[PDB]
Amino acid sequence: RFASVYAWNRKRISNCVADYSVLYNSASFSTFKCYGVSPTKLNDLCFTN
Amino acid sequence: LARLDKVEAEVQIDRLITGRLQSLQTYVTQQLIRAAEIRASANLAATKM
Repeated sequence: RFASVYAWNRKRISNCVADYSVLYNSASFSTFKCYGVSPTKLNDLCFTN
Repeated sequence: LARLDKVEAEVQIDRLITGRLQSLQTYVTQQLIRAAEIRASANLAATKM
């Protein structure tokens, strides 16, 4: 069960190694827009938080 | 170039190209004016010599 959008949930991800291909290349998503980041190069990038 | 792929990066890079290139034209233009004024002091010192 998800949050109501007026009470939208937030979670912090940190101190970990990602693989955004597991997300982006999955078939289930009907929308995966990215702003100021490419969905592909996202998997080569790294972030503070 | 690490964060956007080509088709999107082109939009951002061209803003840096034009901003830098206009900033380098301004330098060269003002050096041409300075050089033409030192040249006038060279042509003066050449005749004081």
